[PDB]
Amino acid sequence: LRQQKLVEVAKGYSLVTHGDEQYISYYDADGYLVLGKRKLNSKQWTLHRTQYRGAHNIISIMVDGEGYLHVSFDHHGHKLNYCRSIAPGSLELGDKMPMTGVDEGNVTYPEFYPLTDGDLLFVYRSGSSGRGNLVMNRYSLKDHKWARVQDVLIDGEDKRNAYWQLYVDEKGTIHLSWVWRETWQVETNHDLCYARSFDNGVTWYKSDGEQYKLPITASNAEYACRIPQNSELINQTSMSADAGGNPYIATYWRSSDSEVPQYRIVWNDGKTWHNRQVTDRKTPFTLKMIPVARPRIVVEDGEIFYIFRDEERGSRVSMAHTADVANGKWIVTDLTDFSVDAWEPSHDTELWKKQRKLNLFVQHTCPQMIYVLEANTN
Ligand SMILES: O=C(O)[C@H]1O[C@@H](O)[C@H](O)[C@@H](O)[C@@H]1O
Repeated sequence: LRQQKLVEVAKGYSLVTHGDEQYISYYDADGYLVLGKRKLNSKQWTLHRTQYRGAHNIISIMVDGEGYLHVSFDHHGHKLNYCRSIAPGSLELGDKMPMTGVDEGNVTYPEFYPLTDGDLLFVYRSGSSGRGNLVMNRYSLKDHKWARVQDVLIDGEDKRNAYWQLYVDEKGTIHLSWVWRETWQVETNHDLCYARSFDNGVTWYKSDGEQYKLPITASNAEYACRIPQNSELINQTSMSADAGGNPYIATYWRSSDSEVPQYRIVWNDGKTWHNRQVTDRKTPFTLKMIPVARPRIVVEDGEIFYIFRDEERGSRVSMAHTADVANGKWIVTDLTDFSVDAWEPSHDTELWKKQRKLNLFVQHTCPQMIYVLEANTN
């Protein structure tokens, strides 16, 4: 036990590195939104209880190129809740403020991403039409303002909803993938679709270089994988990309000849889509507490670290690792030797891109101690 560390934060009911500091956000026992930071390679957190008290309880944070922390949280799912630190490096937040002042009345699932040269992307689920719709904004560091990038990017044309995940790669390309859902029931999830943008969201492409004419519907979407309804396909997972801009999507579903849903990796190598089963599960479950977690991935030129949690492994924090997604065997290990129950993984996206260090937000999930697990990957 030389390498890996389980670093205490504090007890609670995202995680992002900027420079040599790691920031964290969580709700304490009294329901207050807390912002914290540490120097990397130390275990001392500075923890700041904010003035804000808590699509139930979601917090997204990101630091811009000037070092300001941007924070958005979703409690009630109505008006946008968005704040910014008072100064570079500060954990103190200002008053709530608008972004564009348009379509900010029915906001859930806020998400920030970094863009090239210190700008930020913001994506949220807008309910102002009556159904969830992906709305995308950009924060320009040179004029210190938010602008709308797309009002309608994925269009379910009154027949369906979309559940998306995004990743901004090390070259500044925005990757987007999603599943469709036909009705209120989770069993009506189907398919995995893809798009990417090289120009901060103005123009979108398929992986084969064909340009989309927006909006993207079920008819014109690129299908990374055709997966029918009633396949135990989960919605709202995650995706990543390697340094070469190839996308990787982590999710799970059941093949038509099995009763057992399996973790999957779906990726495009520049020529075609592939998918591969990640572990060798034996225990059936249906979505119609889910016994497995939505997965997270980090990648290094085809080498994958695939983080999950499964009742078959005692609900530990688990990892599947392959040296090469195309040809190598998966090695499956547990990063903890204790159960974290209903935990789902999240990781410090920026720390992996900048330093190739994998840090996970770990907490026993039904006040429980929050930890940063510093995993070994090389
Ligand atoms: O240069 C920047 O600010 C950002 O550029 C983005 O494309 C990268 O994904 C992010 O890791 C960088 O921090």
